[PDB]
Amino acid sequence: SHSLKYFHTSVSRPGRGEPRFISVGYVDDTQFVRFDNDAASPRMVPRAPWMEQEGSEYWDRETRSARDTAQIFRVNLRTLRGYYNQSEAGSHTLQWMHGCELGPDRRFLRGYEQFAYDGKDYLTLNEDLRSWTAVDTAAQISEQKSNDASEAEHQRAYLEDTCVEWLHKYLEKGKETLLHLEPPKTHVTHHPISDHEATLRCWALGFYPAEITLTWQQGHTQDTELVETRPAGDGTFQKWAAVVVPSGEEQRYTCHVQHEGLPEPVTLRWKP
Amino acid sequence: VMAPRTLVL
Amino acid sequence: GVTQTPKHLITATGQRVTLRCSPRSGDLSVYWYQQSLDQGLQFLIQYYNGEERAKGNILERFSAQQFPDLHSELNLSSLELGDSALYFCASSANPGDSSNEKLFFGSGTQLSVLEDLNKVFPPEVAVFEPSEAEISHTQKATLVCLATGFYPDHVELSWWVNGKEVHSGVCTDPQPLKEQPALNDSRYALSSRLRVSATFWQNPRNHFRCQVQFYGLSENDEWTQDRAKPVTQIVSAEAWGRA
Amino acid sequence: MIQRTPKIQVYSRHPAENGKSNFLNCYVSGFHPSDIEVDLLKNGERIEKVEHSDLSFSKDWSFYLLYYTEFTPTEKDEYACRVNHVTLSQPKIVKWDRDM
Amino acid sequence: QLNQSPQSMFIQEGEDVSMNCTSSSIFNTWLWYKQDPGEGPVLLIALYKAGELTSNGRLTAQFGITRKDSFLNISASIPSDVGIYFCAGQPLGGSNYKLTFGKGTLLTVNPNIQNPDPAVYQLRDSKSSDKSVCLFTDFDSQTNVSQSKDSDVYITDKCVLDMRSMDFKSNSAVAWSNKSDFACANAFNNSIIPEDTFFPS
Repeated sequence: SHSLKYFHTSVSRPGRGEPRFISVGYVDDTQFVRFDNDAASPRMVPRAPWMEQEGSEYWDRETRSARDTAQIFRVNLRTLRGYYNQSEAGSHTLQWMHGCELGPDRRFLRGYEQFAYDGKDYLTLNEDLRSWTAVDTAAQISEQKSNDASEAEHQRAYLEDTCVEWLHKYLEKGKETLLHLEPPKTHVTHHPISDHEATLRCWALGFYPAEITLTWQQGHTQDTELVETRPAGDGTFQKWAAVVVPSGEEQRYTCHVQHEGLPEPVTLRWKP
Repeated sequence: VMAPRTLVL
Repeated sequence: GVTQTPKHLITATGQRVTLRCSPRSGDLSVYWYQQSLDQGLQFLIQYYNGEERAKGNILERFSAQQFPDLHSELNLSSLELGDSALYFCASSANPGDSSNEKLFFGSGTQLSVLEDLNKVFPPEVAVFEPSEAEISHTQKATLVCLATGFYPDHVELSWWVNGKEVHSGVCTDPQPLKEQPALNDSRYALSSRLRVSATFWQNPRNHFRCQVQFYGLSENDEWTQDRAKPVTQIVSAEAWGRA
Repeated sequence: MIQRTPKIQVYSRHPAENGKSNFLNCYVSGFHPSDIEVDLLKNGERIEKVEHSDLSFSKDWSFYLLYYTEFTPTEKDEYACRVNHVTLSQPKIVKWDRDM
Repeated sequence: QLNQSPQSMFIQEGEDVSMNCTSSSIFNTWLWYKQDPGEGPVLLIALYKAGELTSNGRLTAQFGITRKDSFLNISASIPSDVGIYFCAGQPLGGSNYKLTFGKGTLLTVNPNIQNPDPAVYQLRDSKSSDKSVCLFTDFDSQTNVSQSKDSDVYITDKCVLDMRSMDFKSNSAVAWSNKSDFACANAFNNSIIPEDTFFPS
């Protein structure tokens, strides 16, 4: 299962000037491209090394798609102002996300496409990819307009054929990086609180993909601290799970780690 | 590649 | 509405020309096309909310822009003979409309690229009285009008009966004739018929007037020649009834 | 309007080692709107060499950015990252702990 | 890229007509325009969904489940349907407001003529001169009149007028020259006319 996903953001800038259009492309958990119009030379650029040698024809197409979106979104921002009876005074945010997922057979599983205005759901392409639903009741005009002009058909074709054709082109392009599994380098650490208490921390570090599960047992559900999965900065990810353990009786707590790159799910305990 | 066409809301 | 200026334009080879378009109020998109003698609507350039959106093989010497007030300008220079065509402007993209992508055109700009501006000639209008052999046979009377020796075919023929324009019984030629067929920059001829009842023609209180509106040279245009300046002018030919 | 406060995390790329070069990361996520001020500090003083990632968002539309700087740690030096958003009364500052 | 068929159509008044349109790539919306000579193309029919058929008066267009074809039908032809019929489309995957045009289909409707009483008349000028015109008139729909066989001779194609009050339509061609060698009987000779054609003095 792989996914080609894209994140588009346009923010209106009263006083500052034209709005800010940012496009962020992802192959699974890897960012590979970006377009930012805040820059004076706005072009779709590589953000992964397996894109560093691609050719003008590609960058040209992608800059145009992004440029033409920025153009529409700039208008959409003034249209959305009218729907919501808003003024030229405030800065508002239009967000568009689209993506396709592969099945286990390497064939199209699902496709999604949505719009949001000011962080709240706006319009959504249905699971069938044949119509649009106004999630917000202000999105009702956009919904009739887009269903009546048969817009979904353009997206159904992208999500079902283009997105998938390309997801494979990219997956091959960076086989050595993307498909390679980096399993987490684990270790448990001991940080004493008081004479009575002590904190036992399980560390999952340098893992790709970002999907992981970290659990403490004796099942010990009752008050375990778990931090959000964070990026290391080099492409890999980090995660830790902590539990309040009574002094001396440390070994009574076991850490369970489950990641894709691991043949056997690893279980840990602290070594003094 | 990103979607070549968007929506005019 | 889609308003285009100038409606007509006659200029010399090498000279620059500028064409204006005012889109439909609310419409955010402007398209420029050029329709040649037989050729369909060959696309030139497209604008969206002041910015360029699409280019369709403009001659480099062709130039365009859309202003913040969504008006547009089509610059053509250095002008060449073959650039003679109808330049249409199209408007769309009002987000208010449900069917945004529906295109609306204006009544174009006719551009006549000529070598010598002294080849420009207004028409000679002449109305012909009905045959008394037709009046006896049919009991109807056909008036015939001719607009001859005009270059280019920038004309408009209209009939006027007793002061007001008529359309019933009227019949202008859809296309003009070349007076010198095997000749480039051949002057044109145009015929138009007006058929009335014998008893309408036979009344001398009835005034019939053929009227040709020629579109010619600008006032800023240089007229070196000794003959009259072939400007934009109405050339009429009248007739009264007779028993 | 959707107003969401950031989720701040100060950490290193590799396990901290006195004298051995590393990367100090201040990862801000779960926030709305886009507009955010992030600074990386060394013993109270702001770092000017600091770099960041491309503005992206999650399935909930909340944003995520990663402000990173190349740095060499000593036990004497202490670092922290200062974040300011519309949702914040006063800039939220959080210290870098090598064991967290 | 679109392809309109046939390039030109010559229909008799009252007859029905069909027009074809084809793309090389898959399309998603179809637009049908009429263009009256020298005027701007004007929208006739918009089609948005596959297999949909929509009409506007006697005009009727179809989407085509193929997503690569569209047809326009004019039900009963009236002579005013003369003009170019342009087919335009929204290519699937094309960015917003991208839409291709066809090169058009030329339609020619031939008016029905009721009482053909053929004749060639001579008309007098409002200035007392030899300079005058010849008028071929009141001829049927089948007379395919030919151009001037001479240098100094000029002949126009059939034009049809309607005296809608008296409800009478008539065909007519004008002929003129400068020569003394210019007579009514000699005017239309290359143009095949009937044996039963009126000629006064």
